[PDB]
Amino acid sequence: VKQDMPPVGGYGPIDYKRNLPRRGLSGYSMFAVGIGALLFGYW
Amino acid sequence: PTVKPPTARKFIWTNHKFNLSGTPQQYVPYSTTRKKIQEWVPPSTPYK
Amino acid sequence: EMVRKCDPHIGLLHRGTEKLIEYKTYLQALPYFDRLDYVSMMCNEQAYSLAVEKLLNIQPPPRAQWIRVLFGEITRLLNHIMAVTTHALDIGAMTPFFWMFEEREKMFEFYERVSGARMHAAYVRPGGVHQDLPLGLMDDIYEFSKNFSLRIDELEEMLTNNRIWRNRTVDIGVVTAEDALNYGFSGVMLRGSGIQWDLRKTQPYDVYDQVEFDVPIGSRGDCYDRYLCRVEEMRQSIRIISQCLNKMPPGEIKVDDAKVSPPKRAEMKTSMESLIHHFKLYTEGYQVPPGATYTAIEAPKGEFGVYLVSDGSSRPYRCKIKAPGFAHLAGLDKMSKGHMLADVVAIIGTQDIVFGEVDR
Amino acid sequence: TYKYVNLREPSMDMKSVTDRAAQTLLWTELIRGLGMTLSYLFREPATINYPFEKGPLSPRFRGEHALRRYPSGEERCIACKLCEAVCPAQAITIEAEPRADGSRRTTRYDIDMTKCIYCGFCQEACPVDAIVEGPNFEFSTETHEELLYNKEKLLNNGDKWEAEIAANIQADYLYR
Amino acid sequence: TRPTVRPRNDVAHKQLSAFGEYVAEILPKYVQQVQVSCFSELEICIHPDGVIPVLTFLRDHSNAQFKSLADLTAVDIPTRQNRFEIVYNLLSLRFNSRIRVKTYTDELTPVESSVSVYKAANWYEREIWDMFGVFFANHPDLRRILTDYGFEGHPFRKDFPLSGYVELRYDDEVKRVVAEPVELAQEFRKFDLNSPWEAFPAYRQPPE
Amino acid sequence: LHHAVIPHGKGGRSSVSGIVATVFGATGFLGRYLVNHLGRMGSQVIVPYRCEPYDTMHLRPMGDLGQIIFMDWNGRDKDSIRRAVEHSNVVINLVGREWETKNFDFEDVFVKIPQAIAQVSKEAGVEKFIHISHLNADIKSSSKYLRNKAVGEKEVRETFPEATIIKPADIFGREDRFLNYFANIRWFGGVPLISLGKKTVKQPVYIVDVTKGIINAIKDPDARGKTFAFVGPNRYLLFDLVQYVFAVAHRPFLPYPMPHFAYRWIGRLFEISPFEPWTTRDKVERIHTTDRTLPHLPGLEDLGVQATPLELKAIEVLRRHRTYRWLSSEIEDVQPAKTV
Amino acid sequence: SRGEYVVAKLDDLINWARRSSLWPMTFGLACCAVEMMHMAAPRYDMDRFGVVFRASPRQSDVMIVAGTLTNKMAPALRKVYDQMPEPRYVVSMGSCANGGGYYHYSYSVVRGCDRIVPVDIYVPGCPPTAEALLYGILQLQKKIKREKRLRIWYRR
Amino acid sequence: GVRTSPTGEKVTHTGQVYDDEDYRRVRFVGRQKEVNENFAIDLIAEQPVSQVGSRVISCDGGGGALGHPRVYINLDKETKTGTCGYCGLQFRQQH
Amino acid sequence: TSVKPIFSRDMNEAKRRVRELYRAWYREVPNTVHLFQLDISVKQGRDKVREMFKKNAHVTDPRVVDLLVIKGKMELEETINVWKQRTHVMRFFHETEAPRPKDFLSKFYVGHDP
Amino acid sequence: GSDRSRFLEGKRAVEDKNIGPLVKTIMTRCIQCTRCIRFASEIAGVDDLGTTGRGNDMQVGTYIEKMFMSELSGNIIDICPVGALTSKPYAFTARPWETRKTESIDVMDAVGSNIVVSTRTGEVMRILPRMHEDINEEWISDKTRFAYDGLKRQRLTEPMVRNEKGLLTHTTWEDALSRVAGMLQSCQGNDVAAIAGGLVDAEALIALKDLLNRVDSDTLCTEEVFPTAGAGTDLRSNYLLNTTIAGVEEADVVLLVGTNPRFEAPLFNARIRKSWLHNDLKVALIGSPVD
Amino acid sequence: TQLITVDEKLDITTLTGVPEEHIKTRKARIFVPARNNMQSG
Ligand SMILES: NC(=O)C1=CN([C@@H]2O[C@H](COP(=O)(O)OP(=O)(O)OC[C@H]3O[C@@H](n4cnc5c(N)ncnc54)[C@H](OP(=O)(O)O)[C@@H]3O)[C@@H](O)[C@H]2O)C=CC1
Ligand code: SF4
Ligand code: SF4
Ligand code: SF4
Ligand code: SF4
Ligand code: SF4
Ligand SMILES: [K+]
Ligand SMILES: [Zn+2]
Repeated sequence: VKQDMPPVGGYGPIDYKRNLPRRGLSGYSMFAVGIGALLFGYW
Repeated sequence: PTVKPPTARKFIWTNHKFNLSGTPQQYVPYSTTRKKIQEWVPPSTPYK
Repeated sequence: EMVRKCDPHIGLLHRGTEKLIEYKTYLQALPYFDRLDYVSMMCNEQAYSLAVEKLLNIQPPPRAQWIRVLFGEITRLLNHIMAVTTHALDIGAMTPFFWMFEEREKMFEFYERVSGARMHAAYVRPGGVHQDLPLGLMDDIYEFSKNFSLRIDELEEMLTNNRIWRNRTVDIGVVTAEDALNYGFSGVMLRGSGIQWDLRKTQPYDVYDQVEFDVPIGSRGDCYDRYLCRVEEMRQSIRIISQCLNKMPPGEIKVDDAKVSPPKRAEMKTSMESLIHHFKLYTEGYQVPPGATYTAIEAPKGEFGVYLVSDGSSRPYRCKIKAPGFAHLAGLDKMSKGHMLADVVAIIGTQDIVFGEVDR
Repeated sequence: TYKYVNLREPSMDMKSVTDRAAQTLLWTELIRGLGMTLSYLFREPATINYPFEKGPLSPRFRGEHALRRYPSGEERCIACKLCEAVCPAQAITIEAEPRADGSRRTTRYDIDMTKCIYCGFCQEACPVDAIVEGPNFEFSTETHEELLYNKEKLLNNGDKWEAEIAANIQADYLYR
Repeated sequence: TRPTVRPRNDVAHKQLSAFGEYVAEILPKYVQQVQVSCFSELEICIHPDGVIPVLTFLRDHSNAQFKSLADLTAVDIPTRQNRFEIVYNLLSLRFNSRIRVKTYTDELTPVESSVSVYKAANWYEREIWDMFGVFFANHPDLRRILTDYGFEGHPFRKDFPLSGYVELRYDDEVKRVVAEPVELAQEFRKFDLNSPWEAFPAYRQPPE
Repeated sequence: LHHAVIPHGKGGRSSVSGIVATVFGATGFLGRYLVNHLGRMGSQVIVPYRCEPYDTMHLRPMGDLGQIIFMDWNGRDKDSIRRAVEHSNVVINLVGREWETKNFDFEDVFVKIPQAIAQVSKEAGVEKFIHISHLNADIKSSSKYLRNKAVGEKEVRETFPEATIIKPADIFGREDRFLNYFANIRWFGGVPLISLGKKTVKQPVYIVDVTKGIINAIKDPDARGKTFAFVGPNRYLLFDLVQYVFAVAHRPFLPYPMPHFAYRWIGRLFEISPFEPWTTRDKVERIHTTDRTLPHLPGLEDLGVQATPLELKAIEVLRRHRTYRWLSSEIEDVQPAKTV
Repeated sequence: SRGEYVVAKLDDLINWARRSSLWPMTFGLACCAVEMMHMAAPRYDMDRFGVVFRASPRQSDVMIVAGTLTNKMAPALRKVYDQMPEPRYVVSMGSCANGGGYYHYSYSVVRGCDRIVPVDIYVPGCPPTAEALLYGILQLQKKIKREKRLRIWYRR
Repeated sequence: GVRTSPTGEKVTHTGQVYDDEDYRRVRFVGRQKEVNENFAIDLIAEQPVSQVGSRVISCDGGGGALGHPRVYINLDKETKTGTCGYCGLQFRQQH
Repeated sequence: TSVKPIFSRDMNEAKRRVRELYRAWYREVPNTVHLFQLDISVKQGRDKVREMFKKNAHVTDPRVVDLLVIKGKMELEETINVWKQRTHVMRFFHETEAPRPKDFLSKFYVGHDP
Repeated sequence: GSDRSRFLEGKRAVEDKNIGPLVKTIMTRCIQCTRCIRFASEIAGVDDLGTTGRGNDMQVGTYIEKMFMSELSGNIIDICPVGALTSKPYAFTARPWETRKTESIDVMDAVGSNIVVSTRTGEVMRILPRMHEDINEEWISDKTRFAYDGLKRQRLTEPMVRNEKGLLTHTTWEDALSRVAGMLQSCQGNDVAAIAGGLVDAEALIALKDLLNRVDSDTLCTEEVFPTAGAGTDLRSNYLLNTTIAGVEEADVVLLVGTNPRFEAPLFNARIRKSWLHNDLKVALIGSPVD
Repeated sequence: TQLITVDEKLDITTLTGVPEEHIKTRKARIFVPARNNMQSG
């Protein structure tokens, strides 16, 4: 018989979790970049 | 349909028409049944 | 702008559905349910089908049960896309509206391929489903579900960590648990308030006791926890869809009683009993044994129940429709005590209301 | 079997307190949201160019009604009224009589396309595949009574769209 | 009877029978009948003076804890002298259970409102005023909820026709949406569909 | 009497009233309410329109499905009139203009077109033809409107012997040019009149009474060949009429007389653009023309139509012109205008 | 003549400006509001046709009655229609807005919004597809394109 | 084979035509009366009578499940052909 | 014959409630003509209130007239609050409806309804 | 029964019979239950239907080109549990779920047969019997069953008055009733009279009797000459069927004088035949020797 | 006491919302429906 069936080994893995991959610099590096921009502008 | 043409029938339209609404070629609804009550036509000779 | 009293006048979409159900057969009463919760069509079909099958003392085949659960979870993705995106539209972020309606468009294409109409399918019928899955539909459901996780991830990237979104949802519409139960809230309106209750776990139906998923529970009863519960229900719906694609059984798609389900057209046009049954089903309808039931399922808004009263004939004597949105919109009067006009809109958003089933 | 959304206590070391304060003063997540919006800016949009490109459909699709004919010219409707008995909107109105060669054929076969709910019960109740719900859906009218189809308009829809309806039924009928 | 016939739950049938005996003998002042159907659902058919003493019991007794008012329903059966039948569907989240509490009224007898037990009923019995004309005494804001504002009649009563008595149209003379008596371009066709043969011998009634 | 035109129903919207009406000029002020009152009985109403079809949109909800048939026509085309009136059992003419144009003057609109409509209705066998003249129609009149309308009335009579000719005096309604003419002259300087407008006497008639009279003349076989004069129940002067108009509208009233010397020249001062003229010299000659009293012609009460006074409907007409500071007022505010 | 050419090109100008700048108002009623939102979705995208939502009736052109018009919201539909400037148009979406629909014999359903508002385009379906609603909008644009306002004004 | 009334109006395959004095022709004024010019009673007359050598012939209309239900037709009458009740294809026994 | 009342123990308290409802409508009618900016007089609205009260002047059952007082106060709650509009107030004036034939001869002339 | 099939063979096909213009006969559907034969032998008294053949080739019919025409020849359409004997005038027009039932009385004979006029959308589709144990037990005559379609021909829909050419023209009710009442006011006594037809209800009969008594006219007549000499119409007992229709079931000698009750009142004849068969009734007839 | 004694007739004609024309000028018919003689059921 011919019917809409999944394949033999089953379908592949399907991700379903939260994936927010934590990009960006840290806090101290951003404060250092900002204060360096302040000091260059002031000079 | 250049590869699998549709099956030719004697009644399928040779000329495809677009949406004719808004034009005088549009659809107009009407009853397709005949008259139900046949009225008595009085005799055209006088009754004298 | 501090709101003192809300009076929601409804009945602007009351069409008298459940009096029109009294004068039509069961198969003719089935497409009313697609039009109650008009973003949760096959869930209402599944609730009415479980009600009629409960009164008929029959059950679907296994494949039709797994089809019902698979398309009920696709329906849950539809309803929570609608909920989250219109809630963000009403607060002001009109962008993931357009981002997620492409995915919702593709699930409407799944409905169009399985039943022929994109929204109101008349597909989940008492006795199983109407028509078997077309070939290659499950492969495209897999191709959708494999990629839908990133769509939920970028929605959650836009709104969950956002401080403007947290300013509009966190102290807004707090519902205590005893006032959630005592107002008849159900589903996420309970689960945002921290109540451990879900009808797919506690009162399990067709094959939801055979799938594995987690039930998201909030902690503060506000709009933000109900938002996170809806997003996590989309996650767990993708989980159930993966489990239903992997565990789909072969077999038939209607119950093999031809005094309930219509016979196939290849054997209606050959057999005499099948032609008589086709005739008497599509003209009179199946006689349901007399009696009343309250069949409640977990629609994506909450407990959707049909209180169905049959009187032995082939038409319902009475069909009361319990919608979640009715009790939720009753609770809107308490939830808007101590907020403003820019928060009552967010409370109308967090109570996922579709006014067809609220109004009948 | 259950999980707690929003039950994370934030860390209280100087590293994470400084990270949250730089998030407050330098707006990390707002730039994250702008980055995701800019990421959708540089994509090929999903807008098909209607009316030159058409949205995808299936051979199960339920659009405009049409009465079919046998491959002999004889129309398939033999006046059995299952389609108006199953019609949940009562959009179908049928009246019949034996015609001149004694055949059970209709005289009135009306489908109100403003009552019709396009649910395809009439095509699945029809025992001879006479009424079908075809593939046309771009049949909008400027007038209300142009959507009150009589038998002649349904037969013209059949004779118009039969070259497509026959192929949709040919691709679909094994599922029925 | 394995593939098609629904599998009977005998454990829940026995448990609902025991709990129905329990409720029937705790409250003999109001409980008239107690019945369990084939698909194992419990009905406590009571007296309409016992709306509050039953529903406060089931909401507060430690073996009942029917905390959630799922569905409040009226059913019109005109062959009875108390034609309207008020139905309370209750959910106990503690005991994972559902019960039904049924009672009666006619057009004129007021049923006691249950907003002091379940605030969830605050709209539902309001709907039962709007649809059935059943008055609910000591209701906070009792008025219509689903019909039009000047609507005369109670629609879901079975002596009320399917189409109403008035219909609307916009009238350009008075520049106003007016109500005329209803006229249909096509009559709602009545389908006499009752088969003349007894479908279920188990539900046969004894003759006169 | 054919079986499809036999009256059925309870006279509601979706019934068969047995009236097939070709209403010429139904896109105007009178034809609006005429098609309103005909289509609520369930009458086949043929509307021949000249203008844009968008200006006929408000005629579409006025009846059941298939009860209004819109069709083009030209004023100088007997073929279009034969294409329209050939199926009707009543033809009501309402073609008129307060002003003459480049294409159509008063002789075209009043003499040529209604005579052509009545000739085509005669040679196609139409039973009832109703013509709407004006009460002050006179060959010796000082205005071109009334002269051409009396000539056209004479020609409609002499080419249709059973023509029901109806004489309204001054029709007022929500979209009139009688009370809205009086109310929209406030920022021009103080409502100019001849001899303060107290030498001319009027009795205006309400448009629902006019419509009820026309339709009760449709349903009366005894109105064939008659000539009706639809007048109001009370006769006013013009000055206290304009008093009452500005007093219902709660407007300042500072009149001044304006004699012959330049008030015929404000005509050619105020049609200098090809738009609708706000006022014209024919309108000047007709505002200051008194309504004649014809006791021999029957009126509204001889058709069983109760003539509604102005003190019941002037608030309904003139609430549109109150600014805001006296919008929410009452009908018991204005002392009524004195009759004569 | 010359003036016929002038008023013909001015009619083509104003018909172009009104068909390529239709601003529908945000007005849904029922299930058809979902498919009207899908006609706004990024697949079909009303906004490329000049078709963009304006929330107030004062600042909008076409009123798409999308859903079921009950007896309780018939005067609300009419006052929304009245508070539209002219030219205003109506597109009827779905069977309940066309002719009563699936709730046709109901006590509380206005059987078609053509009883209440003058309707220009009837879009059939339950619901019509968003492709069919976009078809109805493009047919409304074709109806605006062949209007003859200033040609009839110059010929009257 | 559509034929036209003396009023100038086409006649349907049912036979419906409005009379000359009927006002309901005014719905076709400036528009068209849509009829279908492929009459079924004339297209079934063009089908040949099928000669079989059997006594009882089975008909499903062709296509199997794409036709009508399969019915059995007796051909004992040598005078009259056995017309199928669904499709109108008439059969004759050749003896 | 022992039934349960609604508010009134007998006909006197019932007539008291009808009388208080008539007092309330008579006070309400000028505001109804004002804020709805209707096109009728105040006396015409008071005549319609009189007709709607005299319509039900035949009932000797206390529960029925209690329910009529309850429904009238619901009408009054929908009138004082602007929940009704100009259309719902003017539905009491059957204006667009033609006057039905009352005598036998014209009912015989126009239709079959007795 | 069951819900599916096992018959994987070829079905029989039975030649269709011609038994009249009233009964459409499609004998493939006949399940051979022999209600034809028992009705034609025991109630209709025809003895002309039967079962030819043997086995699965057995056929209910007449065996020859014979036309089954009795006065009750349509009631075989009722009792046939299948669609083998259908009603040929009713045939193909309607369908019983969309029909509206109206319980009415026959007027074709003076038996007073209880019928159902079953209509559909304001048009009389057919006439079924009703059960009544004292009149028509569950039968009707063929005239009763098949004369519904003369009710939609030759009808008087509009009032007609003579014009100046002496021809009937269509008129209103005002003009017609005025031109009747003008001549009605100029009569008194025997100047005006009335003939009552065969189908006129007692409402219209006492209507016209009161209207002619306002003119003081005693002369109101019927088409059927009942003799007035003697008691006349004073005592009811000398113009009724005084026993009952059901009283034939208690009689043992029936003397029929000057009548043909087979065609004058057919179900009274059916009751006489049922008493003839079951109670051994002894029937005599004074008249012409009719069947 | 908590009960009254209504000696009058049970009549709810003012409460049903039915217009007067469809109260007094109609004729309800109370009948066991006759057996469809097409069927012995
Ligand atoms: N105060 C009043 O209103 C009074 C009016 N009358 C008469 O009653 C009738 C109706 O009056 P009213 O509705 O107020 O006037 P309108 O000017 O408002 O209406 C005239 C109607 O006729 C059409 N029409 C006008 N001129 C022509 C033309 N040259 N060719 C073709 N159609 C034309 C108009 O359509 P379009 O848009 O195409 O021009 C419109 O439908 C007129 O005959 C008028 O003289 C009599 C007494 C008083
Ligand atoms: S699709 Fe449904 S509503 Fe439409 S005609 Fe067919 S059965 Fe009726
Ligand atoms: S369309 Fe089909 S179901 Fe309907 S009457 Fe014709 S043959 Fe029967
Ligand atoms: S026409 Fe149908 S699908 Fe569309 S909005 Fe109406 S009820 Fe919903
Ligand atoms: S009654 Fe019908 S089934 Fe019985 S023998 Fe006669 S034809 Fe055959
Ligand atoms: S309806 Fe009855 S007699 Fe007719 S074909 Fe079917 S089973 Fe046979
Ligand atoms: K039979
Ligand atoms: Zn065949």
